[PDB]
Amino acid sequence: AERPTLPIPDLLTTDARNRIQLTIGAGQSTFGGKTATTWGYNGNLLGPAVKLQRGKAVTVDIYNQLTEETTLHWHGLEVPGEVDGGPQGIIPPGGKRSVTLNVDQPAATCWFHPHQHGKTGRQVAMGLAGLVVIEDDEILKLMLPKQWGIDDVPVIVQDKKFSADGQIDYQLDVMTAAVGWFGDTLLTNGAIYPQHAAPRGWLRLRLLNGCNARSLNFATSDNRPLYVIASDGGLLPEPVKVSELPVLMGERFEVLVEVNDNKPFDLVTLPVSQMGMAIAPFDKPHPVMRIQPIAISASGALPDTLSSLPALPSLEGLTVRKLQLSMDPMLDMMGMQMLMEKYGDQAMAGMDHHMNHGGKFDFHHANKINGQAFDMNKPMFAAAKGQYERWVISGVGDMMLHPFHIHGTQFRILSENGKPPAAHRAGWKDTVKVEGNVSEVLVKFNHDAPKEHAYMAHCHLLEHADTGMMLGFTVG
Ligand SMILES: [Cu+2]
Ligand SMILES: [Cu+2]
Ligand SMILES: [Cu+2]
Ligand SMILES: [Cu+2]
Ligand SMILES: [O-]
Repeated sequence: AERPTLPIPDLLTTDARNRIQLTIGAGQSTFGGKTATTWGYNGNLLGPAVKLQRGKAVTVDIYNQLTEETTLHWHGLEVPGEVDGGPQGIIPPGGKRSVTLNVDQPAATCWFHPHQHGKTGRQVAMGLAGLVVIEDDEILKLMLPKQWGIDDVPVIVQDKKFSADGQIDYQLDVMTAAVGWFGDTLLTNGAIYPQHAAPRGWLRLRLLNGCNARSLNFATSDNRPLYVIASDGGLLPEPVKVSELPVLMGERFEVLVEVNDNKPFDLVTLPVSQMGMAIAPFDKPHPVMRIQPIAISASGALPDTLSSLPALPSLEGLTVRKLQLSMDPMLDMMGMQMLMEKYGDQAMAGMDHHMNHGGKFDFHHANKINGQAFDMNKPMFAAAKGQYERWVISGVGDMMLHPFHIHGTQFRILSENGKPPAAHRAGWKDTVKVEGNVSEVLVKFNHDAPKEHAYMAHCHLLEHADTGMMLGFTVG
């Protein structure tokens, strides 16, 4: 059998009333010939790409046709807390919520997904994620590849595992609370190892790591380079040529790759040094999708310059906030034990050389920031509006991977886990690596968030956030 074609999310724009309609619902999908109940936006699985324009307002009508509560968060969008869709943004089952997004940030690929309190991992694992394509005047002048689904394609990469009956096998338990939910099956826009037919010249890939817990590292099967043009929050100042591209959970990068006649190649993910993530088939390079060259010329350019990246300011005088991430030692030890018992030494490949005691020892609140498991009723602090702050985020005390994400902003990384950031990570980011060390970011919030609709800051290893590694904060 031939490989399925890469599914392409519909690129959705507003109607005459200026509205975009999103319906959240359950249906069936097929994986390896076996049906599974899945959830999607405007469909059975995953979701559309919502197209937004800087300086224009759109209204999104969100219909929850699930039988449980959910929320819809716009990861990477700089919007007020009231429309941010964090855990306080509840949409009742069978209900509708509408939000107006006043887009005011540069062109970027953002995304959206649920933020249901303590259930975000499950709801994403079930299928809910969509994309946001923000454009502005600046990006269109660059004449990058721009034909959606032809030479400009989104690539949402996710793992799942399935039970013998074919259903998605999700659990939030002591093991996954420590190391995350991960699986053995890799999906690319929902499909297993699809092919994408691309014209000769430049191919633009908008890469999203949509895994709950698995970090990825993209490369090509024949070692042709990737030219990074954009990060979470938009364009880099100029392209950055890489041979491999690590992507943390929830991160986006846009890359250009050359397509030449008669030479198909795969986009692959390389084994990572993260606990549990190098179990077969992920102990070796793993194909993500096959690029099939078409002998028709592609019109897109890779310009020498993309955008202007403003200078980092002086750091003296700016508020410094400490965010200490932590995991309960016993539940970290127990989750790791369970992982080692199940998979053996392979669960640490590539790394460096039973009774009820009550609610105090519950793994559901074992993960914390500044000694507190997330309390939705108590924002931990009030950040300044329109002022640069230096946020210092520490994972000293455990060796788990914490891609730390801050709502309401695109920031600049000053130190990523104890080193200056790589060039392609030095632009606009909404995620920073924290793993047994300390990161520092320079952040500014341009919009208000009240106690009732607070911004979140949390680990994007979703099972950590669901078991307490999140805080709320207000702005204004
Ligand atoms: Cu997110
Ligand atoms: Cu977010
Ligand atoms: Cu974490
Ligand atoms: Cu979030
Ligand atoms: O998030």
